[PDB]
Amino acid sequence: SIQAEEWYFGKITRRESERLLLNAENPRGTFLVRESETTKGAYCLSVSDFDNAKGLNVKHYKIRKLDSGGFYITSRTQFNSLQQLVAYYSKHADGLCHRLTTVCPT
Ligand SMILES: *C(=O)c1ccccc1OP(=O)(O)OCC1CCCCC1
Repeated sequence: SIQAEEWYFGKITRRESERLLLNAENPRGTFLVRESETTKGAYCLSVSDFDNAKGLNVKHYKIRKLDSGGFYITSRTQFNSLQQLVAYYSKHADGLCHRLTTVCPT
């Protein structure tokens, strides 16, 4: 299901997510979800941002999944699925560097 998602890159490193997201063609909010390098059972949402200060850059947010079922970056805002979390952050920037816009091209 999660593996079925085109934005789910699975087991790729933080550096690789950065290589992919640092493409000059990527607008703010370009993103992907991957496994956390060191936190078992956790995912990482990698997102491109851009400003005149830093230019094109990348941020990483940890996504936790409870056995109790919920998915979240902040425990205050949980979802019944990773798909629903992605859909929510595609509408709300909240504390992220930018709302999610486009799936990172390979
Ligand atoms: C996502 O998993 C994440 C969130 C914030 C900052 C960095 C990451 O990417 P990661 O795969 O390097 O970090 C998750 C792992 C490795 C680094 C320390 C935290 C656990």
